[PDB]
Amino acid sequence: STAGKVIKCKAAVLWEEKKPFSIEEVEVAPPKAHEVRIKMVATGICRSDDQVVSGTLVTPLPVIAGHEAAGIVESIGEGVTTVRPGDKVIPLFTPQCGKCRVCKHPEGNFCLKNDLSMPRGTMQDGTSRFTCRGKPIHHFLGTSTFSQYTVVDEISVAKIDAASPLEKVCLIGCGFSTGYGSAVKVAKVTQGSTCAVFGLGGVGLSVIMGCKAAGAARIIGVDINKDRFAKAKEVGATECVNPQDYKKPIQEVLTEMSNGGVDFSFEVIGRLDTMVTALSCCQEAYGVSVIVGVPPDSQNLSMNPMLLLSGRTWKGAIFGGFKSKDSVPKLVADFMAKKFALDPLITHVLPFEKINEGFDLLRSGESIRTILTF
Amino acid sequence: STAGKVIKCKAAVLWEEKKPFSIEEVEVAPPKAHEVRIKMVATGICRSDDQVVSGTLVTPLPVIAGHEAAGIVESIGEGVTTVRPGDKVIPLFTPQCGKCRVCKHPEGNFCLKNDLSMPRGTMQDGTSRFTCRGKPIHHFLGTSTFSQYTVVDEISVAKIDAASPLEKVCLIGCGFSTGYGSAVKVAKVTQGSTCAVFGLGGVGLSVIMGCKAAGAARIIGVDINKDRFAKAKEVGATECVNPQDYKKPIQEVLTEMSNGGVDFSFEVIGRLDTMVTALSCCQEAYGVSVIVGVPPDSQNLSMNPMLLLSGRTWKGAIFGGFKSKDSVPKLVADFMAKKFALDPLITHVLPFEKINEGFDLLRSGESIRTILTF
Ligand SMILES: NC(=O)c1ccc[n+]([C@@H]2O[C@H](COP(=O)([O-])OP(=O)(O)OC[C@H]3O[C@@H](n4cnc5c(N)ncnc54)[C@H](O)[C@@H]3O)[C@@H](O)[C@H]2O)c1
Ligand SMILES: NC(=O)c1ccc[n+]([C@@H]2O[C@H](COP(=O)([O-])OP(=O)(O)OC[C@H]3O[C@@H](n4cnc5c(N)ncnc54)[C@H](O)[C@@H]3O)[C@@H](O)[C@H]2O)c1
Ligand SMILES: OCc1ccc(F)cc1F
Ligand SMILES: OCc1ccc(F)cc1F
Ligand SMILES: [Zn+2]
Ligand SMILES: [Zn+2]
Ligand SMILES: [Zn+2]
Ligand SMILES: [Zn+2]
Repeated sequence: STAGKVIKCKAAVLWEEKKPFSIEEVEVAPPKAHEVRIKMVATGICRSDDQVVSGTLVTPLPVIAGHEAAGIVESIGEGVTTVRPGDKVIPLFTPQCGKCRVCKHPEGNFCLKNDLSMPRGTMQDGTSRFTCRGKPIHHFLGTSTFSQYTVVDEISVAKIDAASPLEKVCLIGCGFSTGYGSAVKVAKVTQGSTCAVFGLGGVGLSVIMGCKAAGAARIIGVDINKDRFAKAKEVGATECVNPQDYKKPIQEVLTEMSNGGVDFSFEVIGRLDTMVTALSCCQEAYGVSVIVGVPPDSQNLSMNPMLLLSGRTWKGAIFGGFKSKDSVPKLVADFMAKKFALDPLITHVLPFEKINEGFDLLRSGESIRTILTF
Repeated sequence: STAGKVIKCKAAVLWEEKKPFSIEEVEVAPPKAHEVRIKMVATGICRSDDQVVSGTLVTPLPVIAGHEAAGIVESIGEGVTTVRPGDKVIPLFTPQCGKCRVCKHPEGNFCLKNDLSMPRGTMQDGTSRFTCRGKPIHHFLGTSTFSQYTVVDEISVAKIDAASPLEKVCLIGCGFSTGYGSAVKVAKVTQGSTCAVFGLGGVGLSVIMGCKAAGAARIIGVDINKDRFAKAKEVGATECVNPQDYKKPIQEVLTEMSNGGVDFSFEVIGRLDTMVTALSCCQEAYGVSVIVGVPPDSQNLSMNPMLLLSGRTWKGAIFGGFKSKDSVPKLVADFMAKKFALDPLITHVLPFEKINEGFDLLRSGESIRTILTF
C-alpha cells in the first residue's frame, strides 16, 4: 500500500559541503515511466561519498549521496521490464542504457547517460523525486542510497540473485567491482607478473584480489598507513611498503624492487602525485598503469611525456571497466559460488542512523568499509 | 684492403647547436669485437636529426648524427655472426640485444642497451670510433649515418635482402616503420574505425598507411600546413583539417566530426599541446591515443587525469613498437613483395654533399623526406 503514493521516510541529507549529514524525513515521489523505487537494505561508505562532503568531487547540493548499495524493489513505473516488485537489486552509479555508442562497444562501459561527467544530480528526465522541508533535493550519480527509499532510472538498476546477502553484496555496487575489474579487465594482469597497488583501502584491496586471481607472482602494496598491511597480505599482497620509510622517491624504490619496473601499477588513492609516481614505477617499455582513484576537481597533473614514448601504457576506468547492468548480476552469482570473498573488505557494520559515525571511521583511517543497515 | 685499418672518409660533423653541418674528413676506427663497420649508401633526413641541431633533442656534441640509413658491410669485428662483409644492412637506432628483459618480453621493443634514454653518444663500450681534427666525435643512437663509413654494435644492425634498393629501404630504418607500426602494432587499429593523425610529414603519412592497411573506415589528417593534404589523401586519409581554419579548439572539431570522439588518435609532431589535444579527441570511454612525436627536452605537459579515468588509453612508442633486428628484415622482404609503398614518402633526392640544402628543405616545410646518396 505504498505503490503509486509519495513515501515519507528517513534519509541522510547533505545540505552543504563540509558538514555532517542531516538525518531527517524526506518525501519520495512514486516512480514515473521507466523508473524504479527501491527500499534500501544496506549501503557502504565509499571514499567518493566523502569526497562529495569534502568538495573535491563536485555535484549539485543539497544532495542525497550514497551509491554503493543493495535493496528490494518497492514499485516500478510504467514500461519497466527488467525488475519487479520484491526483487533484490543493486543500483548502478554507471548506467547501461544499452543503446549508446559506448554501450554498443565491446570494451566500453562509461555509458553516455551517466551523471558523472557533467553532474546534474537528477533523474534522466532532469527532475528530482526527493523533497525535504519543502525543498527539492538532488540525486547523486542516478543512485542516492543514503535513504530508506530511492528512485532510479531502469538503466541504473540490476536485478540480482533473490538469495543474496544484501549486507555483503552491496560492495559489488562499487568498491569490489571497481578494484577487481581494474585488475582483471582494465589492466588485464597476466600470470606471473609483478603488480604494485598504491592505496590499500577498500578499492585497493579489491585490486589486490583481482591481481591474485589473475595469477600475479608479486603484488606490492603501497600505503602511508602501515596499519593497512596486514589485511593487504591476507588478500594477496606479497610485500608492502610505506613511502614514508624511505629517503628516496617511491618510484625509485619500486623500480629497484622489481628489477627494472613493475608490469602493472594501480593508483587507488586519488592524488595527482601518486598517479604520476604509479606511472613511473611501471617498466618503461611495456609497463601498464591504471588510474582508479578520483582526482580533486579541476586540477591538472604535470608529467614528462617521455614516460609514455618509451612504451608505457596509461589508462583509467570507472567501475572496473564493467558494463554495469550486464556485469553486476554475474558478479553476485560468482560471489554466491564462492569465486571471491567480500568479508575481508568489511570492518564495521552500523545502523543507518549512525552514518556520521561511519564517515568518521573512514576519515580517521579506522575503517576499510563500513556497511550501513536500514 | 681496408679491413683492420683506420679509414679516412667524409662525414657531416655537427660541432655546435644551431649551426650547419660541416662536411669534412674524419677518421673511422676498425670494428672491435662484436662491431660492424658499414659503408653507407643512402640516408634520410629525419626531423629528429634536426631536433639535435635545434637542441630540442639532447645528445652530446660534437656528434655525427643520422639514424635512418642503409649500406653495405665493409668489415666485421671478432665474434660477429649475424652479418658478413658485402651484406646489405640497415643500422638500428633502437638495438635488439635479445637478452634483456625487454627483448624477452612479447610486446616490448625499447631494449635496455638503447642510447636514447640517457644518451652517452658512444658505442656500447663507452668509447668513440670517430676522430675529426684529432678530437673524438660522439656517435648518435649507436648509428651515426651522416658519414661515408660508420661503426655500429652488432645488436644495432640488421642484415637485409641482397637485392634491396638501398635508396628506398633506408626509410624502414626509421620513418616508415615508426609510423606504420604505431598504427598496426601499438594502437592495433581495428577494421571500420575512425582514426585521427596529427602531423602529416613522413612519419604521419606512414601512420596513415598503417591505418589504411588495418582497415580504418575514416582517417582524418590534421596539419597546419595545408600543402600536406593532397599526399595524405593519396596514401589513405579520407578528410584533412587545418586547426587554423577553426575558431574552436581542434579536439572539439574532431569530437564533432567523429560523432563523439575518434577510436584512435596519433600525435606525430612532437608538441606538448598536441599530445594533450590528441588524447582529448579520442572517445572518452574506449578511445586510444598514441604519442609518436618526440617532445622538447625536459619539458612536462599539463593534463587533467579525468581524461583517462573515463576509460581512455594513452601510450607512446619508439620505432613503431617493432623489435628492431627481428622486424627490419621482414619489413624489407614485405616491401620487396609490394606489401606497402615507400615512394610516396620520398619527395627529394640529393648527394650527401648537399646535406645542408637537405636540412633547409625540411625546415622550410618543402620536403617530406629527402634521401641523401653517398
Ligand atoms: N574509478 C572508479 O569507478 C572508482 C570507484 C570507487 C572508488 N574510486 C576512488 O578510489 C579511491 C580509493 O577509494 P577507497 O574507497 O579505497 O579509499 P580509502 O580512503 O578507503 O583508501 C585510500 C587509501 O590510500 C592511502 N593513501 C592515502 N594517501 C596516500 C599516499 N600519499 N600514498 C600512499 N597511500 C596513500 C590511505 O592510507 C588509504 O589506505 C578514491 O579516490 C575513490 O574515490 C574510484
Ligand atoms: N617515436 C619514434 O620512434 C620516432 C621516430 C621517428 C620520428 N619521430 C618523431 O616524429 C615526429 C614527426 O616526424 P616527421 O619526420 O614526420 O616530422 P615532420 O616535421 O616531417 O612533420 C611534422 C608535421 O607536423 C605538422 N605540424 C606542426 N605543427 C603542428 C600543429 N600545431 N598542428 C598540427 N600539425 C602540426 C607539420 O606541418 C608537419 O607536416 C617528430 O617529432 C620526430 O622526431 C619519432
Ligand atoms: O565511487 C564512485 C565514483 C567513481 C568514479 C568517479 F569518477 C566518481 C565517483 F563518485
Ligand atoms: O627519430 C629517432 C628517434 C625516435 C625517438 C626518440 F625519442 C628520439 C629519436 F631520435
Ligand atoms: Zn549507454
Ligand atoms: Zn564508490
Ligand atoms: Zn635488449
Ligand atoms: Zn627518425
